Amino acid sequence: MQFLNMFFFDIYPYIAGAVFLIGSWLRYDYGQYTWRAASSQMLDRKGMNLASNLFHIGILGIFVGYLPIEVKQKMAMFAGGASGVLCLIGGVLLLKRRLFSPRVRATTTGADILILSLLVIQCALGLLTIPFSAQHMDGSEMMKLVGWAQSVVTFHGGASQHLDGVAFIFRLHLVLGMTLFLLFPFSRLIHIWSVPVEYLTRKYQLVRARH
Amino acid sequence: SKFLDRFRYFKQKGETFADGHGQLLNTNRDWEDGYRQRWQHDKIVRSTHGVNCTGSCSWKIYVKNGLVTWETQQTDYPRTRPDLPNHEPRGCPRGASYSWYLYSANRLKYPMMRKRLMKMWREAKALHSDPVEAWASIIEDADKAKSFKQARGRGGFVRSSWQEVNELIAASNVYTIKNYGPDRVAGFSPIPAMSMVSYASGARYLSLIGGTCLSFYDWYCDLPPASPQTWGEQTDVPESADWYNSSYIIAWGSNVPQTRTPDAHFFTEVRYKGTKTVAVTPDYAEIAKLCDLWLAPKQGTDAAMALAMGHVMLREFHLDNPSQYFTDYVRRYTDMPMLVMLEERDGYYAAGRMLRAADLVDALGQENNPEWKTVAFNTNGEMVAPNGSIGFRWGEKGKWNLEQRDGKTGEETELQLSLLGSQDEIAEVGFPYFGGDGTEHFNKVELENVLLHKLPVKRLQLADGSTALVTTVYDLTLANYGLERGLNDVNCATSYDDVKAYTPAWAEQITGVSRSQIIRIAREFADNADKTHGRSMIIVGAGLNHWYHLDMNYRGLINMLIFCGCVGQSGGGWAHYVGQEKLRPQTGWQPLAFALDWQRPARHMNSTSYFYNHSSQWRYETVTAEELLSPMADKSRYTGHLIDFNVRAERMGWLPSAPQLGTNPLTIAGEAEKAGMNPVDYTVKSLKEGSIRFAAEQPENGKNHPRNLFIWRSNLLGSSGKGHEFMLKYLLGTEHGIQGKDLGQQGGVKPEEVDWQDNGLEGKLDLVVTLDFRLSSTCLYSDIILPTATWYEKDDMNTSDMHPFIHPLSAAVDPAWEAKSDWEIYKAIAKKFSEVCVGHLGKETDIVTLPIQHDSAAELAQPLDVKDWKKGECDLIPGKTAPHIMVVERDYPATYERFTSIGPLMEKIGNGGKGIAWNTQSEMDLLRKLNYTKAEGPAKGQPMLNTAIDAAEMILTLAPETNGQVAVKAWAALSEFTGRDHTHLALNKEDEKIRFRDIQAQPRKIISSPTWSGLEDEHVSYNAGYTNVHELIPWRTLSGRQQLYQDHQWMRDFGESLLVYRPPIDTRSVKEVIGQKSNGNQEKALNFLTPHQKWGIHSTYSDNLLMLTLGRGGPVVWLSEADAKDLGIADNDWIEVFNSNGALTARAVVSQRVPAGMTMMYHAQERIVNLPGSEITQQRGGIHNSVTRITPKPTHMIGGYAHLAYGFNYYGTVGSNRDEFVVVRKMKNIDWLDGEGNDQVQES
Amino acid sequence: MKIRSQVGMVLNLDKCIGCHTCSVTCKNVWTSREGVEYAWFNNVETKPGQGFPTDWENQEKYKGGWIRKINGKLQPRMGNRAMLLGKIFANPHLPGIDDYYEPFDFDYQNLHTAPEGSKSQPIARPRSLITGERMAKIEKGPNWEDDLGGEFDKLAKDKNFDNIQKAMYSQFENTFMMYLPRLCEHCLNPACVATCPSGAIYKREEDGIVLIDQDKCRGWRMCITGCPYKKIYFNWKSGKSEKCIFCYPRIEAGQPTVCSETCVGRIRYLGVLLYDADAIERAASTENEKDLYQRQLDVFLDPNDPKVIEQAIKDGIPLSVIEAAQQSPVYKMAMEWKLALPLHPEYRTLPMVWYVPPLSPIQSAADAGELGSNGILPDVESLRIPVQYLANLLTAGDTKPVLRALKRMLAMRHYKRAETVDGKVDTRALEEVGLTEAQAQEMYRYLAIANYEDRFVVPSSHRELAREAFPEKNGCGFTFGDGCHGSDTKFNLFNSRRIDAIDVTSKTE
Ligand SMILES: Nc1nc2c(c(=O)[nH]1)N[C@@H](/C(S)=C(/S)[C@H](O)COP(=O)(O)OP(=O)(O)OC[C@H]1O[C@@H](n3cnc4c(=O)[nH]c(N)nc43)[C@H](O)[C@@H]1O)C=N2
Ligand code: SF4
Ligand code: SF4
Ligand code: SF4
Ligand code: F3S
Ligand SMILES: [Mo+6]
Repeated sequence: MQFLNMFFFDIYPYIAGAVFLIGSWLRYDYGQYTWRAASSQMLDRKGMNLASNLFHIGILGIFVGYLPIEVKQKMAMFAGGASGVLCLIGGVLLLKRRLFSPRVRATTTGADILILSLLVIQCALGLLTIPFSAQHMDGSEMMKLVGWAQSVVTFHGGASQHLDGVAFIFRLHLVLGMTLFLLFPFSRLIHIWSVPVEYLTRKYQLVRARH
Repeated sequence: SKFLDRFRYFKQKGETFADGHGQLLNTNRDWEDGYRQRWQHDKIVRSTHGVNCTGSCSWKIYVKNGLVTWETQQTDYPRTRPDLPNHEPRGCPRGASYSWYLYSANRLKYPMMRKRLMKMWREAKALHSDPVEAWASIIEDADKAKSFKQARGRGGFVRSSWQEVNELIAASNVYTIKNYGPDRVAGFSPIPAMSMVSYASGARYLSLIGGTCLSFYDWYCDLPPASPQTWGEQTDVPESADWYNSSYIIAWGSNVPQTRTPDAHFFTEVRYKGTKTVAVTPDYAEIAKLCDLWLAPKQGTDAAMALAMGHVMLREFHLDNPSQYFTDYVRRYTDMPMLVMLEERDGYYAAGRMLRAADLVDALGQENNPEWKTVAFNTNGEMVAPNGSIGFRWGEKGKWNLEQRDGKTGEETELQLSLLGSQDEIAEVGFPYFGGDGTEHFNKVELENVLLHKLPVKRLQLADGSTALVTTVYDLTLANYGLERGLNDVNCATSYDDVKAYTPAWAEQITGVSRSQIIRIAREFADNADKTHGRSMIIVGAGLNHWYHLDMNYRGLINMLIFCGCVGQSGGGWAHYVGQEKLRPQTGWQPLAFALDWQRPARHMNSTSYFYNHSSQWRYETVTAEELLSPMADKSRYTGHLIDFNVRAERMGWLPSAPQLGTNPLTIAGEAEKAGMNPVDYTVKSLKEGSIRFAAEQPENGKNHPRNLFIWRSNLLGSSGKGHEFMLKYLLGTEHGIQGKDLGQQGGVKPEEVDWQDNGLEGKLDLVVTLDFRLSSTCLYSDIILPTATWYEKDDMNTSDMHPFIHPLSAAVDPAWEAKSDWEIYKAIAKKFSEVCVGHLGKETDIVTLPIQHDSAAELAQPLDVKDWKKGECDLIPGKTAPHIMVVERDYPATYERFTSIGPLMEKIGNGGKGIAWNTQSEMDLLRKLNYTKAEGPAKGQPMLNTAIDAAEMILTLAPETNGQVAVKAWAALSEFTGRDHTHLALNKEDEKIRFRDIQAQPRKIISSPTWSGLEDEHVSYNAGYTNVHELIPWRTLSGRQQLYQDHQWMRDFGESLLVYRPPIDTRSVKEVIGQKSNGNQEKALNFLTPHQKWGIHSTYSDNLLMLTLGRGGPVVWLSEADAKDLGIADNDWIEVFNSNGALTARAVVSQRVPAGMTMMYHAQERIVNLPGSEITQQRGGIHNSVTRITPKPTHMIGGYAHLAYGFNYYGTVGSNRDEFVVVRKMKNIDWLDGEGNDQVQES
Repeated sequence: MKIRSQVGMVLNLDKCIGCHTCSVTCKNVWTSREGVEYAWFNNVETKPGQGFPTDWENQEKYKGGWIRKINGKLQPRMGNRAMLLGKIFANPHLPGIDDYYEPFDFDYQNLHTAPEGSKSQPIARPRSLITGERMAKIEKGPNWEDDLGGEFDKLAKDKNFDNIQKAMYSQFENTFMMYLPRLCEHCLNPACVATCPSGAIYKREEDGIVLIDQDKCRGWRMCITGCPYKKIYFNWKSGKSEKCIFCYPRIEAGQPTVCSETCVGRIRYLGVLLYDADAIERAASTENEKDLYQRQLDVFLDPNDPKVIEQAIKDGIPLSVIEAAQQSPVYKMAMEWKLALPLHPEYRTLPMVWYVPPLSPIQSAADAGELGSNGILPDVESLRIPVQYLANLLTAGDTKPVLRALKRMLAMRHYKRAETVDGKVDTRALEEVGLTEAQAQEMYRYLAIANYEDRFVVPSSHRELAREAFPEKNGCGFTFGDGCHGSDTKFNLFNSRRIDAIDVTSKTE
């Protein structure tokens, strides 16, 4: 148990992180043509408007989230609760479409099923943690998780110690979430890197000189 | 690093522009190479398309990655004069999609054979070492034979091998030729112009072994019998560039932008030169989009409009205010001044045969062929036999010309046109009128079956002491048109508003075209022609020529052009465009294709009579010859089934036969030797006695039906085959969808020349072999499919009526998979046949019948009437009152050596065609150097014919069109006949010699040739009839001039001596089946038209995904909105169309541009893609020709009579089809019959 | 003032025979890949009709093109930068594949492999190229309305019948149809470029061809909506958008585009047009949409004016391009003769592919008619295609420029007939429309005779300028995968070097 503990929270997070960063750079430099959102909307419009917006607006609200610590827990439980519900609905709807909408299912790749399934699971887990963090309204649970995360990103050994005695569900959520980073550069998730921010301040017409 | 570049974010931001609306960036663009490397290719190869479209467009075949990937038009054709647009780029949508075939899912890769046939073949070979005897064991066993014939079109194709199919083909050919006769083996392939050597491959093999070569021009109904009738010429027209020299054009029943795509620009551009264009189509067709005026006459009634227009012209430009140009023109180039003898009827006279020199006392000083020379009056009142009549063609020289001279004194004379003003009296002559007959679907105008007209006549004293009345064709013509001439004729028009025989008011009722429109355009047209000296033209097509009365539609248009002197002038004339019939280097290609270099003659056959007979469509005939007879004809002198007329035509030497005789023609010689007489005489004696009979008399006795059929460059069983279900039943022996009963079941009158049997012989064909590159409908019903090379995988040549360029087909790569060129396929069949036949056939003697040929001296057969020798009306004189009886020696074992070498007859006899001959020894010597010669064997020393190139080079070196040297000798030969010099037409090109490799580098223009009647010049475009008019070379007609009057007995008795309106015939194919199998939805009768489609060329390209994606995705039928709404049909619904002949299924295209009353299923969408099961036959839906049936016309069987004498594709019955009617209805159950459980049900 | 050049195109609709050859040749070369098999860079439509995609001209439904706000500023109809970004998760106006047609194929192999003893003749049924499933029936295609295929009330939904009492055209005698072939307009103010969040779409400086960078495109599929001509097609398989690329690989050496050289009707004209990029926004934002046409002509520049020549040279335009511009057929038809007109100038994109309206058979009248000002030839008033229809299509509803073009065409005809038939000079019709004999004879040269060298006057894009053609000539094409193509920084993770480059630097300076 202690061995698995150090692996998943001291070692693995760095494997997934190394694969995530160098995988993105390598696929960006050698896979430009493969770097797309892979929209499937045209093949089947039904319900995409609602589904996709629920999922994206939901998951994005959660990430903007990821004033004392216990206040943050309250906000995160109701704000993150709602967003997670919108997100889970969207995700489930997007998965039902991918698996059963003839045109979408026939032109889908495996990674699209896998990555979307793991996200729906990751979202379901996230919601399931709510009742567990509810038993520690003093934000004690949240504190441990934050401690771990900070230790990991600052490259401070012993990160898993911060997780001493935290609800098991938070363990899974962390493992699945890191796994998503590991699988990131090899799935459609790369579209996230490309969020078109510069567009808001760009001149309308673009002209490329002789090069 | 593309990632590191993202840091030069702002460093790549150059100048802004448009006040901050734009930004110029200095960023990488290497990615653009992406599309660059797609465009790049290995090479471009020149090739064209071997499909019947008349396009003849040279393309650039792109090979990339060692594969054919796409194509684009070549633009390097030799440029036309500066004042004419050039031809580039040509091409069309169909052509642009050919590349798709090469590796598509429907490409034929290996030779295939029906499983059942293969199983019995391999089991038979195990018991019969000799393949011939192996085939015998199969074919002579009723159950075995049936087990594979009934499998036709029912799956089971298995992969075979060239060695296996070649042996079976040869074994089968040998067995058939040996036990029944060579003429029991046959092949069908059309339009040799699209792929000369490819056609020649099978025709040459079949000719050597004595098999029959089936025709196509008449079979497809592209042959306008009116042409041979008027000019004694199969078909000769001006090139598309010439349309640009016209200042007034009428597109009549010709969908130019759709069916002449590559040439359309000449039509759209000439409009910018001031040329007015008029479209005449019942529907708002694509061609209307390009014109200034759109006239929409009721389909099938066009002749009426033509007549009324001719009426106005004669009235205004010939009578009221005579045109100097028009008058002189008809005076010198028509038979108008020619004298016609009047026959005595009861109370009135009838127009009889034309007066001949032989009829007069001194025979007008005509010693040679006096009964074959027409007579006219000069302006001084003296009677004269003018130069040019077909009588001067043979038996003398120097007088067969259109010089206005006295045929006796060679002095200059001036023929007079009208007798009015010098007649001895006025006689009433009756003219036939059919404008009052017809079905309920067309308007009629009641008058009299016979219209009496007052004609000026003169009494003459005949050589036999009798007396008779005569009148000119001119006078007869004006009467027929209803022009009042002062004799106060109650049946002539008092004005254009007078409803009389052929007035604008009259045609308004019949056609529905406003009389004032008919007048305006007739006037404008004629006026333009007067101002430009004949630069008015009429583009015409299958829109008019596929009707049963095509001759009336055509002679109506032809008269308009003649009356205005347009034929023979650049910018004017009869522009007939249907199939790609003009194979320019003719006389160079014929000897190759029919082995005329080794044996003479071959076995040509007119296909319409052939199929009408063997697919037994006559057994269901509904049209009687009697109901087509002139009201002034002796009803009792024309009894019998339409097929009876054919049989009589055959035994009289008018039309060819196939099979020819009811006894194996290879055994006649052996019987003649025993009898102690030479084979010919023994045959004539046997025929007289009846010991040997014409096969036509007993087509079902088991020995007079073809047994082996080769099909290539044809989709006969899914495109051209009218009476599809009949072919499936009688020729193939498979299930069929015929809906009606035959003569026997209805207890009708059985023919009087052919045996009858209640149960017709089915599955006559023992072996059907098809060559193709895609699995067509024909392939699907074949026994053996031979994979042939696409047009981008073989060498050949192509020419068209549209332009004067000769260019090639070239292999971009070797045939994919196991495919082989048609040339190599037949070369290998010949090689195998040569060894398999050993011990069965050696140096045989064959008796071959050859009908009297037009352009040969024998054309002067029966001068004044029709004499049937079987009726004892005359003796049986082969070559005059019967067909020639020729002796042909065949060296079967040497078939292959002969096939691959140019025979000795070119050197021993010479070459020629169209009535002229010349020496071609130097050409042969040149060929020995170009093709190399045989080391040894039977053909030792003869030029070789190993490759397609050798063959192509043979054609180019021999033809006058492609060899200036030959061109001068050819014009020299013709100069003998006319007495005028014509060598000046090719002298300035005598050194020109077109080589195959040169045309691969650039298409080349051909040399003016006597084979045609227009010139290949740099100052005047090619215009048909230009030579007749400018070189004074006669038209090969009785009179020598353009014949308006057809005096042959049959033409007169069938009411067509002069043109007349004839309403669509009733096929009686609907009222017998309508309602007999209700599915609950309303059914309605509609006219079934089949103009040619936009998403294919016939059936070719029809399966091409590009064409299917740009079209409606499969077989469809166009219906008017009114008709569709009446029937409850919505756009794209599954509908069923059927009649007595069969049924087809398709989806509807509801449209406003289709007039109520007519439906259009564009020609050839065939039977292999997207077709559900029929609710009427319980079988796969049929095709457009599942609802048609052949109905021959007697006037197209006339032979042994000058211009009306036989010729391969020159004359013969035609496959008309536009008069057909059908029942239409929305389908209910949509069952696919495939076990997929994916069927549908259409509601309400 | 900044001069730039582009090879524009003019299609003479009067000569179009509606054959689709242009569509087939483009398809074979550029879009036969899975993912774009339904896309037709070049497509021809029969009018009246709604087209491909269905009703593409309805900008209220599809939201394509630009709009001019009250403040006078330009904004994509899709919405401003933020509004557009807000629709990124699911483009609410995106056309579905059904709006195009579901690409299909047929099971030809069933004709080959059908088992022995089948109860009925085998046949090849349709199959979806998207799902691979059996299709019970083909219900649509890219050219489904071809030649008035469909009930009038259906085809008349044509956006161009707006403001027209169309009832009369449902009558058989008044029937009419024309053809509208079309590709990407390669606009001067493309809406696509302005509606792509990633800046993947750009207009090339040297020849004005608008391309979608296949590397940079991220598949946000907003551009598709942005294009009011619906000429950008989503490659459903690659996840990126593709569009007509004006055959730049060919144009770059001076060749015609495939659809131009393969046009059977000989209706397409290619010629350089010099324009002032600095005037683009000013012109596309003119208040009245009926002024966009003229505003654009004003943006084009006279190639023979030495003032323009010198400005062009100073601005980098190659000499050969200037030369070509001075003998440009597109310029003669758009600027001098006024025969060519833009397609839907009201979208405010400043389209560079123009059209000559078509003539048509005279309409139905009481009688055979009377000789008009043009004799036996038609007067512009007698043409059957309602001129108002052509105007909605080419001039924002203004019939004046359309009548002028149609009249001049007829005028030319009248003059040429006088010459070639009556052998007389007669400039009455020409003077009536304001053309001189010289202009008429030249119009005739380019329109009627139309020699290959006069239809296409394409100059080189000069790929040697500001680049290094020598090492490219020596090494382009060896696609072994050096992984160094596409970037300016030489550093690369795979420690490699460019095949078509010189890395051993000269030490002798
Ligand atoms: N794209 C394409 N091109 C091809 C072919 C093809 O299969 N596809 N095939 C070749 C061959 S072999 C032939 S025989 C011709 O194309 C036939 O074309 P054509 O335009 O003469 O006949 P069609 O029978 O189509 O008739 C033309 C139009 O005339 C109208 N029409 C039909 N019936 C009539 C009638 O009775 N009277 C009058 N005045 N018009 C009538 C109709 O609009 C039709 O399209 C030729 N090139
Ligand atoms: S199919 Fe015929 S018309 Fe079409 S491109 Fe080929 S040769 Fe030309
Ligand atoms: S027509 Fe072409 S350049 Fe213009 S907006 Fe559309 S895709 Fe962009
Ligand atoms: S190729 Fe030319 S004539 Fe044919 S449809 Fe295309 S633009 Fe029109
Ligand atoms: S919006 Fe831009 S990201 Fe691609 S799909 Fe269109 S070019
Ligand atoms: Mo034909």
